[PDB]
Amino acid sequence: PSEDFVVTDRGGIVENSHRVHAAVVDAKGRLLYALGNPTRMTLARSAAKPAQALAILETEGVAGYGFDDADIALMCASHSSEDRHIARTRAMLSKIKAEEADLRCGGHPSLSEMVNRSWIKQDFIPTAVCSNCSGKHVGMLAGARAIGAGTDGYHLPDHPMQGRVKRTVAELCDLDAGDVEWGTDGCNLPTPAFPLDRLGRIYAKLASAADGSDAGEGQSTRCAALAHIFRAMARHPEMVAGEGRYCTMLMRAFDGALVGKLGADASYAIGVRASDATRQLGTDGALGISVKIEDGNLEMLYAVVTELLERLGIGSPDVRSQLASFHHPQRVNTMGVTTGGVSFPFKLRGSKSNVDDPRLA
Amino acid sequence: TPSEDFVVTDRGGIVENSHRVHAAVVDAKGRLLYALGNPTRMTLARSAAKPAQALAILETEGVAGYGFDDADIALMCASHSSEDRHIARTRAMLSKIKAEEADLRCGGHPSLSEMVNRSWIKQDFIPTAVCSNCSGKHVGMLAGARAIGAGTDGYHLPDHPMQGRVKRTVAELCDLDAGDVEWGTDGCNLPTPAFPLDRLGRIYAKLASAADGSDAGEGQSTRCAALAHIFRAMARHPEMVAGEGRYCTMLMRAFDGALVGKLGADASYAIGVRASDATRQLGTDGALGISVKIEDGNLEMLYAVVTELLERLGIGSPDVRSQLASFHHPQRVNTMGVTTGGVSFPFKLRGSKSNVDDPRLA
Ligand SMILES: [Zn+2]
Ligand SMILES: [Zn+2]
Repeated sequence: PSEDFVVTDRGGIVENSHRVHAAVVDAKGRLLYALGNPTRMTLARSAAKPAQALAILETEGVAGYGFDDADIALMCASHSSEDRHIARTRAMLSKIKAEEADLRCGGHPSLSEMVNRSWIKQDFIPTAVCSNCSGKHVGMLAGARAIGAGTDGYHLPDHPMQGRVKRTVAELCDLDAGDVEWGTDGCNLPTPAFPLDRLGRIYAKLASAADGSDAGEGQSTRCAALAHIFRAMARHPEMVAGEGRYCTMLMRAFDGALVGKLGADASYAIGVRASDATRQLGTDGALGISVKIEDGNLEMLYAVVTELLERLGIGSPDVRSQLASFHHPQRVNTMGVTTGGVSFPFKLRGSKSNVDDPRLA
Repeated sequence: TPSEDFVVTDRGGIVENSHRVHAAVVDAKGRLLYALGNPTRMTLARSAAKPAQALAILETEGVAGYGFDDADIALMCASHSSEDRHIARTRAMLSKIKAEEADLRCGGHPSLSEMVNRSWIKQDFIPTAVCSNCSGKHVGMLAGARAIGAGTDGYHLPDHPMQGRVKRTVAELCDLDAGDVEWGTDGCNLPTPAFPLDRLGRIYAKLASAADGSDAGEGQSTRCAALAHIFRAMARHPEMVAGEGRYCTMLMRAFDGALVGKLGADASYAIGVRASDATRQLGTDGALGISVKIEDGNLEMLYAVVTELLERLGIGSPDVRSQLASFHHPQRVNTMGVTTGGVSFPFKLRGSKSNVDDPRLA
């Protein structure tokens, strides 16, 4: 594996450096481009959420609860805990006739500084319904009810809802159960680790499913549901994150061409629908991108992800300029003097078919 | 060829994040005794340079005249939390030199303390210059500029005579030629130096050595007396150097005068340790300096590694170091109070030749 870094400087003097791992894969998970170790065993954290939403959506009779595309986007969310997110979470609890008291996720400081500031003013202590993963938890309760397993312990790994989740994640990764490791997340659910490239493969399968559905092609019920999750995230991107959040601004910029999702401690996944851009990357289908910053730095993650989209020619300069504040983190001191910047000396490595493209592959 | 030395975090035994560690442990002459990573890494010292800047201030002819006390000198050496007491002391220091807040050329920022920020956020308080974590250093630089007769205007600019004194003093404490120290601009809008990481340790060894010389009642150069004075001000006013719940403050209170420690932004740290049974056991007959950089800049990981280093080096009793356990072993507890993982130190100290294969390295 290569020595691929994002580097910060102060007056040209190196401040911090951050090791970058990245996989770019086709609809079958074949590796097209890489940084660092693209097979790094990686906790996907919230970037696993679409796989968890598929498990929920494949549960007999969850159709019955009348979840809309905005609700599915919230199941797929690390939301900012804005009032709209809390209100959708409550409306989802009503649709399954459950109560806040059924939630086994806990409250935390908002992922949005402006939300935190609102909460600090109101001396508000966040509760379970405020969890960035609240949507997932309501989705898991819904699954738990529909299975007839009861909602008690729906979060526990031996609950049948979690056995559906583990099985679904392994299958989307094309891995044996033994190849997927499990810990416990901040929101108190089981959370998977698998090779970084397989997160890319999950998202390439979402984008691939969207293309199959749109092409009015016949589709397995699994593929139909993946198309539905893609559409839900792309068309309700504020539900997936919130105002000023990377994921939201990324998916609004791309206006349905891709979905993207943060994982805590600096993983990211994108599924890109077949396009002129993906064709020039030497695949005729959809594409998956997965990234991990080794040290967990989110600011560096969003810079690297945006740089990779630019390097890969995904969207136009004009679409990607909506993310300029993320691409090029500001280094402006307390007196408004620019003191340095962020550089990307990493160099994409290519599959054999991409080797020696001077477009730095 | 520098070692692959990491602090590693896990979730259920599964690697989450890893952070590359650089560290130097040096004697009073700056000779390297132990290392992690690249002990000579060119490193922006940021706020860890503050004792050297304070020396430039205290060696300025006539600064004595203003009657700065030890708590004031600690504030010069501070990255404070912008507690009311730090803002009050900054105003008292401006009073001693008859300057106004408007003369400061640092800007306000969100407090280094979450509790202070929450207080400010609640009162929609916009922090101003006097609130800067570097406010004490800036008042000291203004004081130096005034006493030079250069005048306070442009005191912060690299070509101002006060910054000339700073740049010379930093290179001198490092035992480096001027061209071996690089300069950028800090968050507080002052020049800020970069030099090999071991020279940060060397500065802190010299602070502690000076303190030893002073307390031994040995004859000392005016510079060594000034270094001793800085050591004493930091060790005896540790709340002024940082604040409530801050690593630097808790570390220096725990050690009760045996060492000083100081953060630099983007996760550098420096400690100067007075000659002790511990330093003797480490194979040196004088004071010791420790300098650390976390390559990716993570402060939580810096405090964990620094504390782990003091433990591996036997500096302090386990009881003294236990005051820092919350920093040493960062908690990994989820929103429902379940422990989900922790932090490991699989890095391994490398020794000078006289320290090779001491099994206490691990
Ligand atoms: Zn979660
Ligand atoms: Zn400063």
